[PDB]
Amino acid sequence: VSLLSESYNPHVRYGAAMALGICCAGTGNKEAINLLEPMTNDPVNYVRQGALIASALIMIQQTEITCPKVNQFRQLYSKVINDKHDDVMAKFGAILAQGILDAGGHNVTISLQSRTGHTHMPSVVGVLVFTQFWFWFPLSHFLSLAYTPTCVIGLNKDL
Amino acid sequence: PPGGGEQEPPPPPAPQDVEMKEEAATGGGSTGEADGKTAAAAAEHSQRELDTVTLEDIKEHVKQLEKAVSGKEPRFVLRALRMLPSTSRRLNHYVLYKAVQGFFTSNNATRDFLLPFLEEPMDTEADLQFRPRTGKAASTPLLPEVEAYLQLLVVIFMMNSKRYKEAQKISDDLMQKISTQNRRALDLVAAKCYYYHARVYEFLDKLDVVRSFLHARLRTATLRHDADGQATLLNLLLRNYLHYSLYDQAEKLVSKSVFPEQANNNEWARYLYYTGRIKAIQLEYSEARRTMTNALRKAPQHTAVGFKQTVHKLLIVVELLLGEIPDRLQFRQPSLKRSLMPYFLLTQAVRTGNLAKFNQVLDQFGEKFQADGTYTLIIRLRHNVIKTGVRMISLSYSRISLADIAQKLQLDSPEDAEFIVAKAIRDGVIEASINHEKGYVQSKEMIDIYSTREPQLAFHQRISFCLDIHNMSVKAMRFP
Amino acid sequence: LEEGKAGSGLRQYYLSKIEELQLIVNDKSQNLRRLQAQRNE
Amino acid sequence: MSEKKQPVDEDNWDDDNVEDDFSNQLRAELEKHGYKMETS
Repeated sequence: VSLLSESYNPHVRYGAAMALGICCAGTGNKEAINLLEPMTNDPVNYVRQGALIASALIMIQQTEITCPKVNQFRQLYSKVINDKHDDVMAKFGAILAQGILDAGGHNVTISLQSRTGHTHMPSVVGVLVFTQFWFWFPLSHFLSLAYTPTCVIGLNKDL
Repeated sequence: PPGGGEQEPPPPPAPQDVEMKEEAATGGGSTGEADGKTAAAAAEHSQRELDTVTLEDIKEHVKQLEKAVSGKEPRFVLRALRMLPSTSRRLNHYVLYKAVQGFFTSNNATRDFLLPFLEEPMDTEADLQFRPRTGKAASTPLLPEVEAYLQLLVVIFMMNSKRYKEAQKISDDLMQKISTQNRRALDLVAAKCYYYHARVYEFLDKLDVVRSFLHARLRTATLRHDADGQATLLNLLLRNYLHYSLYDQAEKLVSKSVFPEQANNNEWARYLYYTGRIKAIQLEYSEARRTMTNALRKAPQHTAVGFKQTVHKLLIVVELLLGEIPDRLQFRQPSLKRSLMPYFLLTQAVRTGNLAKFNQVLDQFGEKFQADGTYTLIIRLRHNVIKTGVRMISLSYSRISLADIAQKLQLDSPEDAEFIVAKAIRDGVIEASINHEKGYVQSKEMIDIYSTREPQLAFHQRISFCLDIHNMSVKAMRFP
Repeated sequence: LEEGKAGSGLRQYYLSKIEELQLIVNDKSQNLRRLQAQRNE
Repeated sequence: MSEKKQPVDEDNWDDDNVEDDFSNQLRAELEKHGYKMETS
C-alpha cells in the first residue's frame, strides 16, 4: 500500500492510511509509521485526520521507548487542536487520537487476533463500523468493543 | 654489469605493488560481495575479474622465472588462515614478505615445488568459505603458466591442476546448491579453465573422456543450477566437435532450449559462428547468412586479434554461394588483407562469369584452402559460377543462340547448353521461353508485379525491427 | 538422507528459482513503478 | 575484450567494385583501344 498512499486523490490516500492503521495496530512496525509521516503533511484536510487516527492505532500501549515518533506525534495532536487557523475537521481526530492512545487509562488495547488463532468478532465488528464516523456520530461508540484488556491474572481457582 | 645490475631492481616492485593490491581489492572486495548481494550475481567484481585476468595476460602474467617475483605463486596460496578474524594477521604476513624481498634476495620456487604449494590450501585447513577465491588464487599462477609451453613434466602438473580443480569442483557441487552464488562466479572460471583444458589437450591428445566429464557437467547444470555456465559448455562441445567428425550437426537441435539468456554478449554470437559453419554444411544459406552477419555486427570492439578477422573470412563464404555478394574490401584491415590475398583473388574470379578463371584459382591457391578445411565450398560453388554467367547473359541479351553461347562460357558442347537452362527454369533463374528447332533461345522482360510483393516482404522486417528498437529503448529508459 | 538433504536441494531450489524469476518480475515491477510515480507527478 | 575465443587465433569502395571489374577485364585501356583501329 506504500504506492497507493501516494495516489493523486486524497480519498484513496485516506483509505490507504486506514489500512495501515487497522492492520498494523497490533504490531509495532516502524515502516507503517514511516509511510504515515508525510500523510499529515498533505494540504488536503481530512487525509491529515486519517493520519492522526492511524498513527493513534499504531501507538496503543507503546511508549516512547518503543518507537521514537511517539512524543513527535503527541505534540502534533495538541498543536493542531490549539491553532485556530487549522480546519475543525482535522482537529476533531486530534483529540480523538489522544483518546485512542489513552484508552482505558493506557491499560487496554485492541486485538483483532487472539493468541488462540481466531479473530475476535466484537473487536472487528466495532472497528469496521467505526470506519465512517462522519455519517453517524453515535457509530464512534462501537470502537469501545474493540478495546481488550491486557493483564496478568494470577487467580488460582474459584474466588 | 653495473648498468644491467642497477636496472634489475626497479621492475619487480611494479607488479609487487599492483598485482599485490589487485586480487586483494578485487578478490577481497568480492569476498564481501559474496557474503551478500549476491544480486544477481553482481558480483560486479566478476566482470572486474575478466578485466584482471586479461590484465595480467598482457603484462605481466605471473612468471617466468625472472628470479624476483616468482615467489608470489606460493605466497598467495599460503595462509588462508583460517577464519576471517584470523585472516588479518595473514594479510599482514603478505606485507612482511615485502621487507624480506627488499632486504635479502627473493626466493624462487616453481615446477616440482608447486606440488606441495597447490596442496597448501588443503594443508592450511582451510580457507574455508570461498572455493572461488581458492580457485582464483590457485589458477591465477596456473592460467598464464600455460604460456610457458615447455611441454616437459609441468604439463602433468597442469593435469594435477585439473585434479586439484576437480577437488574444488566436488566442493563446488556438494556445498551450497541453494542460492549458490559461488557457482555463478565459478562458471566464468569453469569456462576459462575448461577452455584451458582443451588448450592443453590440443598440445598432447584430444580428450575423449574429458568430454564424458564435460557432458556430465553439461547435462547436470540443467535444471538444478545453470547461469551463464551451460552457454559456455555448449561452445566447449561445439569447438572440438566442429573439428572432429561427426553427427554433432543435429546435436544442437536436441540441446536447445536456445540457450537464453544469451551470454556473455559476444560470447553468444561466436556460438552463432560455430553453428554458422555447421548449418552451412546443410547448404542452407538463408539461415547461414544471418547467423554469419550477426556474428560480426554483435562483436565489438577488438583488438585482439585475428579470430575476429577469421570469422569474417568465413562470413562471406555463404554469401558467395548465394550468388549475391558485396565487395569485401570495405571490411579490409591491414592485418587481414595480407592474410586473405589468395582468398581475395578467389572471390575476384568467382564473381566473374569465366569458368576457367575460377578453375585456375583452385589449382594455384588450393594449398591455403587445405589448412582452412574450406574445400567443402569449392565443389558446390561451381553451380553458382555457371548460374551467375547465365544470369548475366539472360538479362543482357534479348535472344541468344545456344550453340554460340557455349564458346564464351567454355561450355564445350551443345548438349549441356540445354541442361543449364533446363535447371535454370526449374529453379526460377530465368523466365525466358526456349524453342528447340535449330535451336534458339529467346528471352522476355516482365515487370509491374515487382514492387507489389518485394517491398511489403521487406517492410515486414523493417517495421518489426523498428518497433524492436522502440522496445529496447524503452527497456533501458525505464531503469531510472 | 537422500530424500532429503540432497533432495531438499531441488526442493529449496524451487525457492531460489522462484526468487530469481521473481527478481526478474520485481525488476519489471520496479522499472514499471517508476512509471506510476512519474504519471502521478 | 580480449576474453574467450579471440586469443585462440561515399565511399571509394562502391566504385572500387567496378574498378575490380576493370582490373580483371579489358585492362584500362589505351593501347588495345588504339591497336583495334588498324586491325580492320
